[PDB]
Amino acid sequence: AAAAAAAAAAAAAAAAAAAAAAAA
Amino acid sequence: RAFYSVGFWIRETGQALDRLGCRLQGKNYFREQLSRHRTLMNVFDKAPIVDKEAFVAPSASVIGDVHIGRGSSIWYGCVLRGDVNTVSVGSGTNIQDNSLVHVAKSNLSGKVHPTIIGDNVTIGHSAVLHGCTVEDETFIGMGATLLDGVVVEKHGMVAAGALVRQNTRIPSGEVWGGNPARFLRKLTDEEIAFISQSATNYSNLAQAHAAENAKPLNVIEFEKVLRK
Amino acid sequence: RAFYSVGFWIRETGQALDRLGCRLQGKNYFREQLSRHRTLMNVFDKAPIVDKEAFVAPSASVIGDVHIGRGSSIWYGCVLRGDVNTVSVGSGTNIQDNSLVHVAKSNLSGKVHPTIIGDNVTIGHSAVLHGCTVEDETFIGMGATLLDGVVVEKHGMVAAGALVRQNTRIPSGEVWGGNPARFLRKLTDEEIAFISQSATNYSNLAQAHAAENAKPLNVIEFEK
Amino acid sequence: MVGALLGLGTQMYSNALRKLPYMRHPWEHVVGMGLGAVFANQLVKWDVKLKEDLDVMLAKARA
Amino acid sequence: VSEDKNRNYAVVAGVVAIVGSIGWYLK
Amino acid sequence: RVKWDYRGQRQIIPLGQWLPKVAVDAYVAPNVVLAGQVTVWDGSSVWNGAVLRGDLNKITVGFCSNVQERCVVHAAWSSPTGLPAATIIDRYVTVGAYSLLRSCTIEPECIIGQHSILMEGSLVETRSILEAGSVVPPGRRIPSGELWGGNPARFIRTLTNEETLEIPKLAVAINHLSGDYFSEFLPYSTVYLEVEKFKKSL
Amino acid sequence: LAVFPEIFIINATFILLIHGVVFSTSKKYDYPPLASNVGWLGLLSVLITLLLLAAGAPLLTIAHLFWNNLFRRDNFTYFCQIFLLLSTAGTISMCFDFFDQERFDAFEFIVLILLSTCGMLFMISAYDLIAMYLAIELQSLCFYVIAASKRKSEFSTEAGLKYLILGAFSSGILLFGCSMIYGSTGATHFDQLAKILTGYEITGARSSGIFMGILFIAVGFLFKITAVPFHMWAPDIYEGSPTPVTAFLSIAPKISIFANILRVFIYGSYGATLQQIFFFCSIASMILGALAAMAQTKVKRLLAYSSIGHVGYICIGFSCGTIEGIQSLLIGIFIYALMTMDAFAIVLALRQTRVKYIADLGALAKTNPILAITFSITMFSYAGIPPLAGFCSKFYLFFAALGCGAYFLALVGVVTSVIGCFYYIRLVKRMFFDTPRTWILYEPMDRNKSLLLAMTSFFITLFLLYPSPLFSVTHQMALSL
Amino acid sequence: PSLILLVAMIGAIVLTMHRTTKVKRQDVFRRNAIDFRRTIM
Ligand SMILES: [Zn+2]
Repeated sequence: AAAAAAAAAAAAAAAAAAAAAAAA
Repeated sequence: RAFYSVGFWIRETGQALDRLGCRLQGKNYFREQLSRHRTLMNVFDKAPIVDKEAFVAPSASVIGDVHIGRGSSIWYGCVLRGDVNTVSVGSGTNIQDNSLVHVAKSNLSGKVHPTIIGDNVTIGHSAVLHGCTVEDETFIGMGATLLDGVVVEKHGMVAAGALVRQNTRIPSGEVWGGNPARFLRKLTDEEIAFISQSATNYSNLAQAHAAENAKPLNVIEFEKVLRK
Repeated sequence: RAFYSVGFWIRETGQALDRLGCRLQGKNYFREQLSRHRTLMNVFDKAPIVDKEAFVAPSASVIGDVHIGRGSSIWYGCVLRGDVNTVSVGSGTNIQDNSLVHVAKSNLSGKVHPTIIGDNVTIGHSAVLHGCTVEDETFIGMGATLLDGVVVEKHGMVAAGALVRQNTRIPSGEVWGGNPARFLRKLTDEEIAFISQSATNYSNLAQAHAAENAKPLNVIEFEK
Repeated sequence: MVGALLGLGTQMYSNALRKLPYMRHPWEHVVGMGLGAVFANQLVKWDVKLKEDLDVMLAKARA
Repeated sequence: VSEDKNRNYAVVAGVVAIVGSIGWYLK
Repeated sequence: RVKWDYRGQRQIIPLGQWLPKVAVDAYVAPNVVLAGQVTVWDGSSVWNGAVLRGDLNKITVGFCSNVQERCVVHAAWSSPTGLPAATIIDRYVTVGAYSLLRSCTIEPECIIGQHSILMEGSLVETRSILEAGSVVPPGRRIPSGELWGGNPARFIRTLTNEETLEIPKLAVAINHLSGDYFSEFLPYSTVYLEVEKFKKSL
Repeated sequence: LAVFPEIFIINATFILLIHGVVFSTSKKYDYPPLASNVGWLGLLSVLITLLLLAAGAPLLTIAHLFWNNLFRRDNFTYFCQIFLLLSTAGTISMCFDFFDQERFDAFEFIVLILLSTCGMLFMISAYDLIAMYLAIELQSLCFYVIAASKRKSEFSTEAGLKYLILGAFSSGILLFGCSMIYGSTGATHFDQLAKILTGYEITGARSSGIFMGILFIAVGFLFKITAVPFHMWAPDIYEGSPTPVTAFLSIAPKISIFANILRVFIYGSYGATLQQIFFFCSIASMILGALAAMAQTKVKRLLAYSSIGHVGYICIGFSCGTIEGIQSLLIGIFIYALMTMDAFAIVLALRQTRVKYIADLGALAKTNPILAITFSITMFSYAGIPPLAGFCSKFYLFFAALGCGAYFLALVGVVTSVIGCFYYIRLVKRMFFDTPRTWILYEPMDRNKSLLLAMTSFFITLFLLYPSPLFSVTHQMALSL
Repeated sequence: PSLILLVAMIGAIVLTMHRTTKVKRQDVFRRNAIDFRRTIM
């Protein structure tokens, strides 16, 4: 089956908050 | 090292020259497959204002004064010597292969009469329009020979191989024919329907002969036709 | 000819040392489908001979034994294909367009004879002259056709669409303008003036047209 | 040698199926075939030497 | 002023293979 | 659009999967214009100036079937009236000088003489000689062995079987001439050398 | 050492197998069609093997350990092993065109052909029943896969299943014979077997266990070479598969089996039973083939039956005990192989034609006239017409047979050659004289296929001028056993 | 028998891959320039 396999590679974990950390 | 192997290009020339040292048994091979052929415009003193969408076939030596309309074709091998008298071609007039749309100087009495061919005029293969005016939406016959001053009226087809004498301007719808200038019949309305159909289909067919003006890269990229 | 064949082999032998010998260096230039009809005077053991003041059109091939004299012209698309016997075209003739002058080879069914075209002969378009000993100051019409062994005598103004028959020695000055060859009328003298003046007309119009050049700007465009 | 003559014939009539006309640059490879004939004859002297030995080796083994 | 990378290696190899063929007879 | 292309005119013009394949031993004179679907076959001979175009249907000249100098061979769109009108100039047919053809299906061993215009569905039967200027209307099946002619394609004569035996000899004589010409051209051309010398002048 | 020529082809197969899989499974290369790249590289792998085997021919017998317990390489094996690689390479040369036309992404298909050659190289030199059976199994197993290559078309796969069962049965029958032969001998080596079986003569000296094994081993071999007693579905295998795969099984497995047959039976077994069974098979194969050539119509099937008829002529050489007769069999195998490659190549020349009858193949006189003469030469070679090389081989087979005293067997071969010649003149008449069937126009092939015809057709005709080398080569091989 | 097990692996692969991997899962494959794209149906 040519279905897209779930490739378990990705970018490393980096907690991505929003830009409103200090001064909105 | 590679690209300095141009010595094999120079070595080839020695042998590409050994044809001279071998054309002695009789005078042989005066042809050299040269490059110059002042053909596709060959402007004598007047230039064709042929459109950017009027496909002329690179064989068609459209000499001198000519004008072709948007969508009309000038097919393979058809000389159009508008050198002594003006020529013109309406939008959609598919002057088919081997044509001779070269006009006149005179024939026994004046008769300059610049050939003017209207729109959607499906002209046939090997046609010879020596010095006649042709009206819109008519269908000249493959092999016809339209002589001096023969105003071929609208929607009047000339037969295949139908030579038309001088001044014998056919009526509208009157299908002409025969080695002498004699009429044949008034065929039908489906005749004019098919005339217009063939005219527009030949127009878009010439628009399909854009491969005739392809570039070296595009020719060799079409040579992918093997894979498909 | 034997040594002509050997020459074809050395030229082929050499042409291979360029085709992939030095072209393989990234060059597909030899792979382009350029035309070869520009061999206007195609050759054999017999060759086509043409003098200076004889315009040959580049859209027109002149194959076989040809002897184009002075003033003669071979306009755009014509084919003087005369391999078998010499196309001994005389002086000042005027083919004028997509005509054809053949001694084209058959199985000797009628013993194809040379086509000795005369002088000041203003042959018209599409004429398909075929084994034609057409004499001088003769007119042949547009879209015309001829047949073997014909002798169009002096001032014989064959008309348009005509089809002259085999071996018919048309009389001097007789107008034959039909599919079954048929005399129609003794030609008038104004037609004589026209046919003897259209000769020099094209003689000048052929010394014109001045191909003899190159159009590099168009070459640079078609390059891209 | 005769083998070179053989490798001219074999190169011709080859591609005749492809109707390719006459001969081309790779066609003149009769020097390579000429070598084949020289080796074939040389192999036979060695083969004949061995062939005599095969009869004599058979007799030596037979005893 | 050269062809694709790797084509050069094959062209060099052919000369070294052809040199070997003359060499095999020579040595 | 610019004029005077250095390429001259490519004599084999494909379009949309349609390559007018030329079989080998077929001298395709350099002036001709093959286009679309034109399958010339073994021993054929397309002579000077003879255009061969391409429509929805496919031109096809047969074994030894020459198309002589300046002969247009086109085909109508479909013409499904009686039969699919794809021109099939079958074996040994000698389409003579400056003739014209369209969607007619010529039969083996014909001789389509000079300036002989044709039209659709004109199945010129086997072993049939046509006189000069043989013009034909659509559908006139010239029967076997019968000499014809005339502007409306009027029958003339039936032929003795000696002329019918001679027709193949004429076809193979044309083929001999075609081979004599094919020996005048080489697989590739030398025009590119002149074009490069032109470009190095630029 | 001493296994290096075989080691190289096995290494070359592994290196090509790794190259094909890594490359074919490449997004970067866009999953390219390796076959034809594995080819050429596959053809030179056989050629490098051919050189290594030839180079070490004196060095082949390096140590007792390899000959006594594994495989023994001898002068007869070397000459045939050289021919086996050349036969394999020649078949690959015609097959390359088929790979180009087909959407062949089967890089493994070439590795199977090289693996088959390695099995066949081991088969020629195998000197133990275990080694011969294992080598036969590998060569057949590679062949079973090539038969089923076109999976989308069931015609190849069903033909493969009949070939597979016939192959499994033939290997299995031979294996049972080895078990029975082992039970009496107590050893599996041909050399140890020969000492126990020398002059056994089941009538002169009692040997119930050995004969029980010999019966099975002999029967299994016949199925492999498509002998008529066990022809079974083997002719069906030839027509059902496409012509190029059919050609590969047509010559290389058969040559390997025939060479293996002479070594396993003449040296190991000495009873008055082995020669007679081949004598009956030879008469039957030629009779079946002669009847079949007239009976069969499809060109591909006719070739298989003509090949089966030729196989009977080859069998006569083993049937007559004389070493000159064994030599004659070798002359026949070489000529049959050259013609069989040439015959398949002429059919492969009409690649454009889809499956078609002989009448359709006719009309080649006007178009491709030289090919038409070439087709006539191929049919004449099996026919036995005297100028061609095949007749000279057959005459040596017949002259040996008359010296061997096989007048009845020799006569049927001449009669079968006579039965074949009539169909061949009829086929030659079909090509030019009559039954043109539509004046069909053929297509070109690759130069290698034309050369396969050129190097063979000239040689077939040239055999008369210089026939000495082949005769000399053949006898040397027979004497070596 | 090592080579026979290897041939069995290669055989079970080439036979019963069943067009379920790079044998045919490469792509459907398409080329634009040759493609008519409505010029020819
Ligand atoms: Zn004019």
